Amino acid sequence: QLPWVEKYRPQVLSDIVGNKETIDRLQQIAKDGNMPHMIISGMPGIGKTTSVHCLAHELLGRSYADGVLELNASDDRGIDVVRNQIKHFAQKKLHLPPGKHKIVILDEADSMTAGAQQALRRTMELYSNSTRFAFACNQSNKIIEPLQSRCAILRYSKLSDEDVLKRLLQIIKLEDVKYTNDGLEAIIFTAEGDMRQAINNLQSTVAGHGLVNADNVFKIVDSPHPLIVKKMLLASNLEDSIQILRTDLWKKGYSSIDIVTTSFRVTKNLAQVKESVRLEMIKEIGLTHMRILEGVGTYLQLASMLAKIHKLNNK
Amino acid sequence: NLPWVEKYRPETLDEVYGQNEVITTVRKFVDEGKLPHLLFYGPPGTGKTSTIVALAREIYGKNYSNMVLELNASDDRGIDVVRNQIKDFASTRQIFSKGFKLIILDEADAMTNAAQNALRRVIERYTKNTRFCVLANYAHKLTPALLSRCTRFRFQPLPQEAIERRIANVLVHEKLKLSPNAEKALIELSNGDMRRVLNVLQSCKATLDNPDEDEISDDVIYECCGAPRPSDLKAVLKSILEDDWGTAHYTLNKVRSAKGLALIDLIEGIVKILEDYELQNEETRVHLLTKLADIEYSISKGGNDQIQGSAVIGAIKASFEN
Amino acid sequence: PWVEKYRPKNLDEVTAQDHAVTVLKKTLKSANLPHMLFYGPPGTGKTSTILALTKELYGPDLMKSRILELNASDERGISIVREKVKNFARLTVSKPSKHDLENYPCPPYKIIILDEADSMTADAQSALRRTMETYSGVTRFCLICNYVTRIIDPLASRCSKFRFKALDASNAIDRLRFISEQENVKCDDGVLERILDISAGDLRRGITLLQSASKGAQYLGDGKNITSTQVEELAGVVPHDILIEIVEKVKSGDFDEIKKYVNTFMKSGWSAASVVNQLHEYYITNDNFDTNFKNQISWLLFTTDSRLNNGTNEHIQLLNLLVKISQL
Amino acid sequence: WVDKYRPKSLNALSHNEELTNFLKSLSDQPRDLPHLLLYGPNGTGKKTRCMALLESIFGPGVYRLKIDVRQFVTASNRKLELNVVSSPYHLEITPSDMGNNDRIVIQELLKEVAQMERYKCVIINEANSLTKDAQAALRRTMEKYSKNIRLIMVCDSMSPIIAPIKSRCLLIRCPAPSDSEISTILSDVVTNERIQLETKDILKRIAQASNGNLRVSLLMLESMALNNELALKSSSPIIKPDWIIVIHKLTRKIVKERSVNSLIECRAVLYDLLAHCIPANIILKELTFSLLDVETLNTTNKSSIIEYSSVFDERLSLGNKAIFHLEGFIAKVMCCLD
Amino acid sequence: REEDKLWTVKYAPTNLQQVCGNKGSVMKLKNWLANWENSKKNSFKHAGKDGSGVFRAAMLYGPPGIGKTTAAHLVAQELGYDILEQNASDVRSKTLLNAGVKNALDNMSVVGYFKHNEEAQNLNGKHFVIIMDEVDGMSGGDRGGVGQLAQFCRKTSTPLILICNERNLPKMRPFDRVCLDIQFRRPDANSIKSRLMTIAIREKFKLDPNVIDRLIQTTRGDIRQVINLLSTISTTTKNEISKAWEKNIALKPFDIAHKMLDGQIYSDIGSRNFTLNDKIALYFDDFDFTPLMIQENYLSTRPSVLKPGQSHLEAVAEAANCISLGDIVEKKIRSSEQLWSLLPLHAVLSSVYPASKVAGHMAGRINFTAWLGQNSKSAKYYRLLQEIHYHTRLGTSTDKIGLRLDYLPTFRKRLLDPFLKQGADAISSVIEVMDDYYLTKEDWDSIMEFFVGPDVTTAIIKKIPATVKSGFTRKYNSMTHP
Ligand SMILES: Nc1ncnc2c1ncn2[C@@H]1O[C@H](COP(=O)(O)OP(=O)(O)OP(O)(O)=S)[C@@H](O)[C@H]1O
Ligand SMILES: Nc1ncnc2c1ncn2[C@@H]1O[C@H](COP(=O)(O)OP(=O)(O)OP(O)(O)=S)[C@@H](O)[C@H]1O
Ligand SMILES: Nc1ncnc2c1ncn2[C@@H]1O[C@H](COP(=O)(O)OP(=O)(O)OP(O)(O)=S)[C@@H](O)[C@H]1O
Ligand SMILES: Nc1ncnc2c1ncn2[C@@H]1O[C@H](COP(=O)(O)OP(=O)(O)OP(O)(O)=S)[C@@H](O)[C@H]1O
Ligand SMILES: Nc1ncnc2c1ncn2[C@@H]1O[C@H](COP(=O)(O)OP(=O)(O)O)[C@@H](O)[C@H]1O
Ligand SMILES: [Mg+2]
Ligand SMILES: [Mg+2]
Ligand SMILES: [Mg+2]
Ligand SMILES: [Mg+2]
Repeated sequence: QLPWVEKYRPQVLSDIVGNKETIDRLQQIAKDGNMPHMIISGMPGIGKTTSVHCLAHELLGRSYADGVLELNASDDRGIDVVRNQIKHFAQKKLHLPPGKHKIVILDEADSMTAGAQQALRRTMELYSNSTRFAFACNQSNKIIEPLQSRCAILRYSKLSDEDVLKRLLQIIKLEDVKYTNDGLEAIIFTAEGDMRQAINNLQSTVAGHGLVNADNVFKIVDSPHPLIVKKMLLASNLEDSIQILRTDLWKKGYSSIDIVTTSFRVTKNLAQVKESVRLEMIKEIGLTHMRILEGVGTYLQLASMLAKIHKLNNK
Repeated sequence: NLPWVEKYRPETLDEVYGQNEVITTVRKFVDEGKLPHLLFYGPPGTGKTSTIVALAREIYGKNYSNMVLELNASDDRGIDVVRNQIKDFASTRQIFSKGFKLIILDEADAMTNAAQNALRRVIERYTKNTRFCVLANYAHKLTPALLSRCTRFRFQPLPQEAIERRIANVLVHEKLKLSPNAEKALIELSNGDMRRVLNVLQSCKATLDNPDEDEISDDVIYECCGAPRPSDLKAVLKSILEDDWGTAHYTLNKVRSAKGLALIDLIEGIVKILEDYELQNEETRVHLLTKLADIEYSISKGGNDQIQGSAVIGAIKASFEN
Repeated sequence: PWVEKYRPKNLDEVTAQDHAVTVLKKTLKSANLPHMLFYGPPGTGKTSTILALTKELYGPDLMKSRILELNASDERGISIVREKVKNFARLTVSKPSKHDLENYPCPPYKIIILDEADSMTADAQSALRRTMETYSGVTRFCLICNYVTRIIDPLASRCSKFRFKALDASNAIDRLRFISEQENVKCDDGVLERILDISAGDLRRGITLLQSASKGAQYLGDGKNITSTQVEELAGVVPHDILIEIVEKVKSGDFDEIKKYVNTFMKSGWSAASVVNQLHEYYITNDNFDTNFKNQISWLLFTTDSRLNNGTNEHIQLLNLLVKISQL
Repeated sequence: WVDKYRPKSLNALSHNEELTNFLKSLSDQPRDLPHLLLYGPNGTGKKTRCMALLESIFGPGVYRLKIDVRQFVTASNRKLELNVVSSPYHLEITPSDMGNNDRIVIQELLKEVAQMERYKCVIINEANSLTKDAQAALRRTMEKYSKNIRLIMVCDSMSPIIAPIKSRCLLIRCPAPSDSEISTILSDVVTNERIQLETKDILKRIAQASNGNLRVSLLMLESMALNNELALKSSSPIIKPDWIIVIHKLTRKIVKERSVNSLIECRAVLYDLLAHCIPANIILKELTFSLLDVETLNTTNKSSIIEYSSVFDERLSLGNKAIFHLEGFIAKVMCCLD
Repeated sequence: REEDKLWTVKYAPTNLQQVCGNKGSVMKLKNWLANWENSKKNSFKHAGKDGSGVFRAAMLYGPPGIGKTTAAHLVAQELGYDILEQNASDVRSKTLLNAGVKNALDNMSVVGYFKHNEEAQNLNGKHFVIIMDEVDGMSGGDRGGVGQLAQFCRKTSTPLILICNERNLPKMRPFDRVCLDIQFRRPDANSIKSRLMTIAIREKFKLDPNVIDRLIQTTRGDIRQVINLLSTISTTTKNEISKAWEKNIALKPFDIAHKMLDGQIYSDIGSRNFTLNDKIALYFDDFDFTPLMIQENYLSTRPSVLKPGQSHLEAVAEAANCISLGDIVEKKIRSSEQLWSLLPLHAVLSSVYPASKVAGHMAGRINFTAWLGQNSKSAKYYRLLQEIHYHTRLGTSTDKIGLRLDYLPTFRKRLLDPFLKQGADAISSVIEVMDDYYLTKEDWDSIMEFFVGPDVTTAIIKKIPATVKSGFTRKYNSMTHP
C-alpha cells in the first residue's frame, strides 16, 4: 500500500493548485533567485510545507542535498542547537549561482520556544548574504515580534471548492476509479478545504467500496448524513425533530460534537432558507457548540438547540 | 482477589462482544499483513484497550513484552518523552525480530498541540519500520493532521445482547443469583458501559452476600451506584406539578437530601420522563427545554444549589400553564 | 480548639453516622480488615472514626511506630510514593510490648491513612495500586475523599466503599447540647438551631462558630446569654432587620430610592452576596405571594446568581436584581 | 500628607471604636492568635488595622520594612521575579502580578517560611483575586502550619471565598466611615497643618463627595488645599480626578446627542481612557452610576440601563478586549435612550 | 554582489543624517559618547551640563526595528572607536562573561592599533565600545547574566551600550540607576514616507502616496517591515498599474473589509451570486486582521439593508452586541490552542453577522484597525505603572491600580504644579518630595505621562523653558536618597 497524499504530492511549483497570486510570486522568486526570509502562515492542509519544498528544489536544482537544512518537530530545536548547528550551517562555504542561496526551512515554528527563537535574530541578520530562512507555521501570532519584523509574511487562504474539485478530477483521471457527482460533492463537503483530508477520504472510499458514491463516503467518514440532518433542521413540528434526533442520531452512538458540526455545515449550505434565518440558526448552533465543548454534552443541550431553531424558524 | 474489571478481561479477540464489525476488519487486516496505524476512538468502557492488547498478543506470541511499547497519558510528557523515548523505540532495531514494532498510546487525546505535532512527525518519519496505535475517547480533540495519517475505528457502545451475555458469563463463574428486574435496572443504568457493570456487580457481591446465595434487588443496585429511582422521580415530578410551592419545595429538598442525589441527575431524569408526555402546546416544550438547558449549564459551573433547585421548580411550573 | 479537645476518640462517641461504625465494629475482631475507601462531605467524622479505630486497635504506644498519616498538604509525588510509602509498606512490623498485648489485640499489619484522595495525581494512584496490593498481608490502606470520580477504578475494587451520609439536623442537636454543657458556656434559647441552620451539613463549622462566638462574648465580661445576632454576625450572613428593610424598600418604591438605599448598603452595610440567598429563602418560604410571582422571583434570583458567579461586580448585579424584583 | 498622619498604632486609630476595642482585646494573646479575614469597601483602613495590630502585638519596629525579590520557576523555563514586602516579624503577599502560579508560589513560599525558626504573619493582600486552587492550597497551608503561620487576609466583598477558608478564621468587617466621622479626621488634619477653614461645611462637602472613601477624602482635601493657597473658602470647586471629569463629560455627551457620529467620539474617549491605566469594570461602574443620576431620564430608561450594564459586566468578565463590550454597552444605551 | 542581497541591507544608513526619526535620542547618545572622556577624567562625579556625566553605561530601548542597533553602531563608528559587539546568539552566562568579556574591559584594541594609529585622527581609536545587544533575550540558558551585566554597568573603563526592546520589564530591574536609559520611539510618518520615496526613486518605480500611508498604518511604524514589504513589488514584472499586488498580498485586509461591507452582496439578487459560504471563506483569507478591521469600521457606512422600521442606531447596537459575543468566542479560542474547530463560529459572530447587519456604501475611506496601537500603548503603560508602584509601595500601602486612580492627580499638584508658578527655585522641594518616595527623573516623566483628560501635561511640560528642565535634571543627579 501507499498513501495517495504521499504518492501524488506536487514536486513542481506549478502542480500546486490553490492560491494563484502567492504561487505566482513564488514562481517569480524561483525564476529570479533573490529570495528573502519568509514566514508562511495558514490553516493546516493547504500546501504550506509542500510549497516551500518545491520552492527550495526549484531554487537549488542539484544542490538541494548540500544547501538545505530542514528542521521539523522531530528534531531537537533548543538553545544549544540554534546556537551551534544553525550557526555552523550558515557560515558553511558553498559555491552557488549568483542568484541562489542556502535555505533553512523551519517547519512548525510556532512550537519553538521563545528563547530559541530569540537566538536566531542576529544569526539570520548577519549572514543574509548566503542564508535565507523559511519558517512554516499555522499561527503567526506565536512568533516573536523581531522575527515577524525581519521576514515577509505570506498568508495562505483556505482552499475553494473549485480547486479541490479539479485536483480530485486529476487524481481520478490518473487513477482510473469509478465515481459519481454526488460522491464528489460529498467529499468536497466533508473536506471543508482540506486537500490532504480530501485525498485521504477519497483513497479510503476507493479502497473500501470501489465506487465513490455519497452513501459510501458518508459511511466511511462515520459522520451523520447531511440529508437526515437537514431533515431534522427543517421539520414543521418540534416533536418530529426531537424524535429524529432521539431515534436516528442519538441511539446510533453519534458524538454530540459530530452532530453539532454536521448541523453547522449543513445550515451553511441550506440555500433554501433566507440569509438572516441562516445566520441566526448558525449563531444558535455555535452557542450550543460552545456549551457542549465546556464539559456538558447532555442530550438536553441538543434538544434545546432544536427547540430554539424551531422557534426561530417559525417566528 | 483480582478485580472483575481485570479478571474478566478478554485475553484474545473472540472474547470481546458487540464489536464484530471492527473485529472482522482487524482480523482481515492482520491476516493480509497490511496493518497500518490504527486510531481506536470511542466512549469509555467499550473494549479498546482489551481489543488492542489481544491483537498484539495474537500477533507477537511470547515476544509481546519485547515488541510492544505501552504508553499512557500526560505522565510528565511535555515534549521530552515523545521526542526521545518514542523516537528511539521507532529507530532502535530489535536483535532477532522479523517484522515491525508496535507502540500503543492510551487516551492520547490529552496531548498538547506541540506534542501532537511531534508525534505526527515521528509517525511520518518512521512509518515503514514501525506501526502506531492511538486510543481516544473524543476524536475531535486530536489534530486533524494526525487523523489523516491513520485509519479510524469508532467503538459504538455495547448493545443489550452483549451486556446480557457477559452477565450470564459472570454468573457462571461466580455463585450469585440475579433478579429478573435487576438486569433490567443494570442495562438501564449502564448506558452500554461494561466497566461500570463489572464495577457495580462486585460491590453488590461484597456487601450483600452473607451466605453467598442471596438475590440482588433493584434497591441495592440503585443505592450502591448512586442513581435515582423511577418511582421517586415520578413522585417528585407529580409533587412539583400538582402541589403548591411549600409542599413541592419541601419534597424536592427531602429527596435530594435523604438520598444524596445531585441536581444534574434530577434534571436529566425529569426531562427524560417529560420526553413522552402528550402536551398540548409546543411553546410549552420550547420553554421547558430552553430553561432546563440553561439551568443545567449554570449548574455545570457550581452555583448555589438551592437557587437552581427553586429555579427548576419555577420553570417546570411556569411552563405548564398553556 | 474544642474541635480537638472534643474530637471523637472512640467508636461510640460518633452518633451522627451509625451505619458505618457498626460493620467495622463487627469486623475488627477479625484480622482480615480490607482496604477502605471512605467518601463523603467535609466535616462528617472521617478522621474522627479513623483515629478512633486506630486507637482502639493499636494503643498509645504504637500510634507513631506503625501508623502513618499522609495528607495532600505534605509531599506525595511519584518519588515519595515509590521511596517512602513503598518502603513503609515493605518494612517488617515492629514488636509490640507486653503491655500492648495485655490491653490491645495487635494485628499482623500496619495502618496507613492517606486522606483527601481527590487531588492525587493519576500516576501516584496507579503506583499506589501495586504499592498496596502486593503487601496486603502486612499493610492495609484507608483512602478518604469527597468525590468518587477523582480516584481511578482499580483503586476502588479491592477497597470497600463507604459513603458517610450528610448528618441530619435532628441528631446533631444532641452533640451541640453536649458540647454546650461540657464547657459551662451560657447560651440563649433560640441560638443552637440557628447555628445548625447556618452551618448545615458541616458540624465542624458549627462547633468552631460556637467556640469563637463564646470566646468573643466572654471578653465583654457581661456573663449574659449569647444572642442569635452575635452568632449570625460572625458567619457573614446579612442580619434579619436590614433584610426586612430591603424587602420593605423593594415592596413599593421608586428607582431613585432603591438606588440610594443599595448605594448606602454597598457603602457601609454588610458586603456579602448572601443577601440574594436570604431573599430567595424569604420569598420562597413566604405564604402571601402568588404562583405567578414565585415563578419570576425564582427565575430572577437564578439569573442574578449565574451573573454573580462570574466574578462580576456585586453592586451592579444587586441593583439590577432589586430593580427587576421591584418591577414585578 | 495622607501617609504622614496615618495612625501607626491602635491607640492612634480614631475611627470605629468598636473595632479598635476588639483589636485591643485580641492583642492580649501574643501566642494564640487565630487566623483572620478582614473584608470591607476600599479606603476604610483595613491594611492600617493589620499593621497596627501587628505593632501592638510585636514591637514598634514592625513598620521599618524592606522589599525583596525572589525568582520562581514553573514546569517550563519561565522565571518570574515576585516581589515581597518583608518585615523582621511579618511579610506581605500580593497575588496580583501572577495569573497562573497562584497555586505554585503560595503553597511553596509558605512551605519555605515555616522552617527557618513564635509564629510569623503573612498578609495576603487582595484575597479575592485567588483562584479556587490557590484557595485550596492556602487551606492546606493553614491546616499544616498552625503553630508558625497566622494568616491575616485582607479583601473586599468576600463572596468568592470557599467555605474551608471561611470556617477556619475570624471574619471581621470594616464598614465605611460616616461623614460625621470623616469630618472629624479632616478637622484634625487641617488643624495639624494650620489650614484656614472659613466654616465647617467644607469638611461635610468633602465627606459627602468622597462617598465614604476616607483616603480619597483626605487626598481631595490635599488637592483642593494646594489650589486655594491653603485658604479653603465657601466658593469651593470640589476637585475630581482626571478620569471622573472625562467620564462625566462622556455621560453628558451620551445624554445630549444619541447618534453614530457621537458614538465615534465616544469610542475615541474610551480609547483615550483605556490606554492610560484604567480598568474596564471601573469605567463601566462610573458610567452606569453616572447615567442613572441624570434628572432628564425616567424610571423605564434607568431600569433598562441598569439591566444592560449588568449584562455587559458579565460579558466583560468573560472576555479580553474591553473596548468591544464598552462600545456595545454604549450603543445599547444610545438605542434605549432614543 | 549587487542584486543577490536584501533591501534592508543595501539601503541601510551610512551616516547619522539618514536615520529617520528619534533625532533627540541619537543626539543625546552622541553627546554622551563624546563627553565620555571628560566624564572619566572627572571620575564620573561632575554632571556635564546634562546629568549624563555620572552614568557609565547607556541603555537603548524601544519598539522593534526602529534604528537602535543601527544608530548605536553608527555613533560608535563615527567617533573613531572600536566596536566589540555581543548578541543573544552567544552564551552570555556568568562564568563566560567573567572570562570572555570581563578581561577585555580595560584593554586596548589590537585591531584599532594595527589598523591606523600614526596620524593624529583621534586618541580613542585604541579603546572599546562594548555593545551588548538583545539584553532582554537572555533565556534560561544564561544564568546570572543580568546580574553580571549590571555589575559591568559599573566598575568599567570603556563605553558600554546595552540594547533591548522592553526596558520596564522586571527582568531588567538591576539596571535601575546605574545606566543612562534613553527611549527610542516609533518614527513619525513623514520621515518614513520620505525614506520610502527615496528608496522608490532609487529603485525606479512610482507608488501612490495613499498606498504608502496605508502601508505605514498596517506596519504600525516598523521601518524594516516597510522595507521588506516594499521589496515585494519587484516580483511584479510579468504597466503603470500595481493594484493586484497591493489588494491581494500586502493590503489584503482592506480589500476583505471592502468586499464584506458591500451591501450589494446581502441583497436578494446578490445573495445567491455570493452565498454565505463565500463570505465565510473570505473571512479565512486573513483571520487575524478581519475581526479587528470589522470592529474598527462597521459604523462608518451608509446602510441600504435596513429593515422597514429599523434605524441606524439600533442596527449598530445589534452589531456591537454580536461583536462582543464574537470577542467572547475569540477569547475562548485563544485560551485553548486545541480548539481550531471553533473558527467558523467566530467568523460568523465577529465578521459575517455585523457586516450583514450594517452593510451598504462606504461613507469615507477604510482605515486600518486602531486596536493594536492602543493595546501596545496600554501594555507599555501597565509596565510603567508597575515600575512606578515598585518604588513607592514602601510608603503608600495601596494596590497597583489605586496608585493611578487616586495618587497621581495629587502628585501632579505636588511635583509639576510648583514648576509653573514658582519658576526655578522650587527644585529643592520637588527633589525632597520625590526622594521621600524613592522617585527619579524617569519616574517623574512616567508619572507626568498619563494624565488623560483636561489635565494633559504634555503641552505644559513643553511650554517650560529648556533651562529649568536642564537645571533640574543636572541638579537631581547629585543628591540621591536611596
Ligand atoms: N494546493 C494543493 N494542491 C495539491 N495538493 C495539495 C495542495 N495542498 C495540499 N496538497 C496535498 O496535501 C498533502 C499534505 O499537505 P501538506 O503541505 O503536507 O500540509 P501542510 O500545508 O504542511 O499543513 P500542516 O503540515 O498540516 S501544518 C500534500 O502532500 C499534497 O498531496
Ligand atoms: N467488549 C467487552 N467484552 C467484555 N468485557 C469488556 C468489554 N469491554 C470492556 N470490558 C471489561 O472492561 C474492562 C476495561 O475495558 P477497557 O478495554 O480498558 O475499556 P476501554 O474501551 O479501553 O475504555 P477506557 O479504558 O475506559 S479509556 C476489561 O478489562 C473488561 O473486563
Ligand atoms: N459525628 C460527629 N460527632 C461528633 N463530632 C463530630 C462528628 N463529625 C464531625 N465532628 C467534629 O468535626 C471534626 C471534623 O473531623 P473530621 O473527621 O476530619 O471531619 P472530616 O469529614 O474529615 O472533614 P474534612 O477533613 O474536611 S473531609 C471532628 O474532629 C469533630 O470535632
Ligand atoms: N531610522 C531608520 N532609517 C532607515 N532604515 C532604518 C531605520 N531604522 C531601521 N532601519 C532599517 O532596519 C534595519 C535593521 O534595523 P535595526 O536598528 O538593526 O533593528 P533594531 O532596532 O535592532 O530592532 P531589533 O534588534 O530587531 S528588536 C536597518 O538595516 C535598516 O534597513
Ligand atoms: N483611624 C484613622 N484615622 C485617620 N486615618 C485613617 C484611620 N484609619 C484609616 N485611615 C486612613 O486610611 C488610609 C489607608 O487606607 P487603606 O487601608 O490602604 O485602604 P484599603 O482599606 O482599601 O486597603 C491611610 O492613609 C489613613 O490615612
Ligand atoms: Mg507541513
Ligand atoms: Mg482501556
Ligand atoms: Mg479530615
Ligand atoms: Mg538589534
